Amino acid sequence: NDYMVIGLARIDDRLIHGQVATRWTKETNVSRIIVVSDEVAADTVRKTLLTQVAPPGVTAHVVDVAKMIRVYNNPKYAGERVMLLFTNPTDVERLVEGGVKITSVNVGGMAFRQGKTQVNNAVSVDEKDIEAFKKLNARGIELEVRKVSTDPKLKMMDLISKIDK
Repeated sequence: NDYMVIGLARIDDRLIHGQVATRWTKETNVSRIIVVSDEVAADTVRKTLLTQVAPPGVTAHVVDVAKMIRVYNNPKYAGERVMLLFTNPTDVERLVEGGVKITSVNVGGMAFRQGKTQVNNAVSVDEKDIEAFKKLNARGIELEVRKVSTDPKLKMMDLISKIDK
């Protein structure tokens, strides 16, 4: 707990897109952004582009779930405010199981796909994504769905309760 401070946890299969990362970085007062994804970490070309387009004064990093747990286990970032970028809530539950502390998770956006159910204008969930959200809620973790901080916040459970029931 007296280690890194999670300023915010945003889920988005697009990582950085539009001014979403720019606006959220200034509002979240974040000077560091870490991306957790094994598929992206295996793409050296995408990593170069994300690192070369990192907002001014903001550093973007790319690590895998196993390495992210070790970076957090280093008090070198104690107090430091870092934003976590995920592509699926499954990777969030894995960090929690490793003893990572998360008080709330924010759903930024999820590319829709066949076989999935649309819960929001750009948020899709599969039976696997829903299962991860229910476990986080069972742990007392808050789940909020919102595209921009200027948009009304909706509860992930409420959206899934009107679909799943």
